[PDB]
Amino acid sequence: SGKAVDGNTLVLTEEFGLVKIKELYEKLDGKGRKTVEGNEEWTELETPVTVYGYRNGRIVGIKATHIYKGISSGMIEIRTRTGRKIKVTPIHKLFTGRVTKDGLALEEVMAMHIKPGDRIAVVKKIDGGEYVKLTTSPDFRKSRKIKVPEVLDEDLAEFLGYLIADGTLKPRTVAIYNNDESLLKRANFLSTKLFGINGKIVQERTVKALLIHSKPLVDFFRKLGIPESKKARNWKVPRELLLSPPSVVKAFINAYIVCDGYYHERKGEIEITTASEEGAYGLSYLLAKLGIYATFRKKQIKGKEYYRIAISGKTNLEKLGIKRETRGYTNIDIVPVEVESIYNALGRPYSELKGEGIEIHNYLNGENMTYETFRKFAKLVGLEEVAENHLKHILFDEVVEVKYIPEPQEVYDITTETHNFVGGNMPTLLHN
Repeated sequence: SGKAVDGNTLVLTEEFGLVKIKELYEKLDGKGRKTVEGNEEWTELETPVTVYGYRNGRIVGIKATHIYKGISSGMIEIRTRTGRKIKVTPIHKLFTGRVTKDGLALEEVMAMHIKPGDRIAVVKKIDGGEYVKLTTSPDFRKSRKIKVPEVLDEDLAEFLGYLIADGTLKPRTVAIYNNDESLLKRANFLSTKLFGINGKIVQERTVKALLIHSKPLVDFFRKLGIPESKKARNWKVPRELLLSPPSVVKAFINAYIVCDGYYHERKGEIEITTASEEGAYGLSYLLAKLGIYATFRKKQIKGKEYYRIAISGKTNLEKLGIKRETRGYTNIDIVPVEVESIYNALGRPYSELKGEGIEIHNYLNGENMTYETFRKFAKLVGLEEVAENHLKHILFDEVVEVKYIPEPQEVYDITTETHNFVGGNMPTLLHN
């Protein structure tokens, strides 16, 4: 076949949020002239959609002008240390990187040639965001019994964080469960501010609850895609949150973590365990809007499968305003850097590097340099811009396993001006 990805590959879009590329195809098929050539077809979209791509060291919105479907006789599945699992055609390209005296160069590598130990470009920061106006019917929308927020701001985002992490929706009641009565009071304050109605705090057998009795309010959250309970296995992050400014995402994430995130001392990581796999993948994209690289793992808990998102390591935690040493954390943000050639090209700044705690010899025999060490090194060798832009956005993630899968299937791709777009179960740079 051609260059393309498995239909379950997520893609971040402005118009539809984070969606499987096969779902995107089903939405867009027919909405433009299609050219068919045997096992390949291309649609030129009547209305281009917006995805995200990498350009000039940043990750910003870019137009996708075409969508492709092909039929492939086999696939390659790539797993990485962070928990990305990408399934693509053998000639589909990923990117490896090298930092030299001249900056960061991304190199295209076909999936058929990827091997364990390679490090592929993934996204740890997604730029952009605007305050999203909540979409209305052009019909006969608008409850008049409550006040309906019209912009997704930090207050609503905080409330959504409590509701998704620790809430239930019954047909006529919104509930938030927590043993901190001050958090329940805060949620009630927000409900008055946002919706003009409030609830009451009920002391229950093993937990307190804030109960807000309003069918219009339930309907508002259901239209947003809020799960009916913690255990919903199919809930998704709302598109409007993925398009929001980082301040809004931060309000949501902080609220989620206070409700159902847990800090593990020995490992140096905040863990979120959710029952929704696509909800977990969506959390990873939200975290990239904060500049955080999540890890992902499937876990067994009392005979059922759960999805663990970890915010791990001192650098990630700083992005939440948390200042903590994590000496038990294994570094996974490793920069491929040609240390010796850079050092010589810059005239061997031995004393200056020693002053930053770097002994150049410790990197001359293939040793890994962390991003944190590279930030310091870079300032002394003329590479600050690469450290503070390109490598603020791109992490080079270790491939742990590659497998050829000899099963034919339909595959999909999109066309962008950058020849790349952001997709995968956690944000990954995909070539087109």
